[PDB]
Amino acid sequence: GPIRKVLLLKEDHEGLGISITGGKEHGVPILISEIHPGQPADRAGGLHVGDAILAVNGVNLRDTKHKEAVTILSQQRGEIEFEVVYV
Amino acid sequence: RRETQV
Repeated sequence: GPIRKVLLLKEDHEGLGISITGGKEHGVPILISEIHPGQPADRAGGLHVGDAILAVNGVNLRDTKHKEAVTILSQQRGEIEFEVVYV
Repeated sequence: RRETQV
């Protein structure tokens, strides 16, 4: 699909509100597998189960291992831009 | 399956 950029806003105590699968070692992009109700991704709208996360706040995730992506995603704070495409 | 909540 077309690339979309979605702005999440999260408070300092919460997670992003997604589950992710995939990554370089699995031969597929980082993929959103769940969007958790009431958490930041859900509140933003515009994200979907099945979206690939190509980048977060300008960090390219297209060639990162799963745990590297988890770590980068976990470090984001406040206003967070996701670059996604529905695969 | 590898899956992580973040």
